[PDB]
Amino acid sequence: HSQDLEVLFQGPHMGHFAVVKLARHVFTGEKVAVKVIDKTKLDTLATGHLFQEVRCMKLVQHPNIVRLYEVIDTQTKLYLILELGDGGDMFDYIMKHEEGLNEDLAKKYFAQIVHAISYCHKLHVVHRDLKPENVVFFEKQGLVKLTDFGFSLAYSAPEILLGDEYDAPAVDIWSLGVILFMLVCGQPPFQEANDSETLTMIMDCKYTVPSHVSKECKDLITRMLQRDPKRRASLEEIENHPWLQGVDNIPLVSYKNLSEEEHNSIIQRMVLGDIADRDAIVEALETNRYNHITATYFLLAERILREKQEKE
Amino acid sequence: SQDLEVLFQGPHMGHFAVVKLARHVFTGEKVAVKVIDKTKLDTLATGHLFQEVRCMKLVQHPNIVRLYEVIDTQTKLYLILELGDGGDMFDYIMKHEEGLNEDLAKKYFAQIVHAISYCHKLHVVHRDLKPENVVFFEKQGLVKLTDFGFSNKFTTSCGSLAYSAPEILLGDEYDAPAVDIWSLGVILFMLVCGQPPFQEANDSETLTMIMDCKYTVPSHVSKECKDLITRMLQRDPKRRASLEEIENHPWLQGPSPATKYNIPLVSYKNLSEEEHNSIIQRMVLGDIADRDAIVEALETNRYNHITATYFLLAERILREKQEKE
Repeated sequence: HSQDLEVLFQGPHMGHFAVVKLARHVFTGEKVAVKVIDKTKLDTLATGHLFQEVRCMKLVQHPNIVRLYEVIDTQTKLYLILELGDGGDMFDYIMKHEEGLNEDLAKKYFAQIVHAISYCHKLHVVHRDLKPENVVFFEKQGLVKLTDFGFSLAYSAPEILLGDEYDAPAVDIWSLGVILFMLVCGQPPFQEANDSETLTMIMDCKYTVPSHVSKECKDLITRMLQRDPKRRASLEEIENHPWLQGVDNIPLVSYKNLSEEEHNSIIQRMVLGDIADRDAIVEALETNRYNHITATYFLLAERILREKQEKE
Repeated sequence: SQDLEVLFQGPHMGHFAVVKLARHVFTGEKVAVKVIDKTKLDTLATGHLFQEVRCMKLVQHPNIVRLYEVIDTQTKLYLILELGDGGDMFDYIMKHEEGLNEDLAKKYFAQIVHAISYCHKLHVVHRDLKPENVVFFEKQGLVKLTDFGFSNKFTTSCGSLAYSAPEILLGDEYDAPAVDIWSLGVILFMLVCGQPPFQEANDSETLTMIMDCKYTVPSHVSKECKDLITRMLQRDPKRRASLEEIENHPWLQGPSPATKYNIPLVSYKNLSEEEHNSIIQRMVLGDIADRDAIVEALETNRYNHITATYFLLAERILREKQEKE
């Protein structure tokens, strides 16, 4: 009765699926993905934080971010109906290029990645698990898109390995730097035999850039992969870096403000939606945290300004 | 209540594939879902279809699409089915503007008739046999039958006119098996000519050609195949050929020995009085039909979800008893 997705997706005739409409028994292009998350392997404190984190995602809308169409809750499991790509992930593509992509082609992929996270960070959305495996091809459209937002050692910023309190936007900037490296060398920037030996390198932040990599692009990598989260680069620097120039709007939250009746409506709709206790919402917004509340606030803020500009 | 409704009928989008992905690319682990609309259906249609679809779950044959699950809801009915890679047969035949080579027709046709042979012995008729309902599992070498004509339909009349028997165009009572036979003859004809045997500009004159049963076979088709076709395409259903004859026509024989595998025991093993009664009692308890209903259907020798559910439950009893042997 209430385990119908369960018998479809987990039954004996067989967690990421494609649902594709058939025509005379062959695939068409009407398709969505479905991701199945195992609630059981998680606590009710953690399972409560997962559902708020993914509900928030339905509000993200960007060409280079994979849309979350629905979340369907179950006792035992959670189902995400997602946009479905065409040519696999960006990690297998790099495996097909053992010494790197040509820089002009790299630029085209990385600009899209950076444009995506740059949009996220202006809306207080933050990926936390940024890997080439989470960059996905939409080949028929000529796009890459980020998927599988957060909530394995190479991609982790070295502060994450220390366990100390993090500034979440800077960890994405690091994970951005590991991605640039892998595009232009076809190898991860920190890889030794022992998982332990590796860890030292990442803490040290000692990597070699191959000689064929241009002077500009070498500089961009050192601006994102520095041992200290405070010295890394904000996105306006990366977005406008020389290396990315030439490669061809921006979120309204960045340069316009809410009216006070507009601001109050959001916080009212947020509490009525059981997003959080109003006190927590204002601590969050004032602390300027990077979590599903601020994100919810700022995505909803953007939908009102977008409507206000349309009327004009 | 509506979780499936949102998956398949949601804004992001009835026959779908559900396919396992691995690093965001398709695999071969896949099933299919056919969605059936129960609205615009009375209560007795909705009741039977639920048992027909329910009894198709018991059919097992290499040449029939497996019906793994049924999932009933208020509006829609969801059939979890076996998914092919290959397309259907009509698109295959259409690619062959002058028919398939006769020894390839033979390979496909022999498979189709083993499917219909297994069905008719277990008192299952297709009622909608046409090359669109023959699917390719070309990774496994074979074709399987699908979309059995269930109570939703009883493909529309403008389209299915070509494939329809004269007696179901005239509209009177009929032997349902003989209708599948007529449909076998039309398929064989398409396999070896890439054209349907009755087709005209007006769909009113096609109707006449079917009633009079006039068609012409290209010269290159052998005399035996030609003969098989005329034994399945008679206007009188009493004149057509039962599956023993068809399945043993020289065109498909050629004298190798026959495998007992994939043949229903119900056709040669007999049942005891206590077992016969044990089925009907399980059927009455399972609320499939009145005991009168069941005894009447078996006495009249009908082909529907009662007699079929009877010979399927029977075959299980025969298969387990044979296992003990």
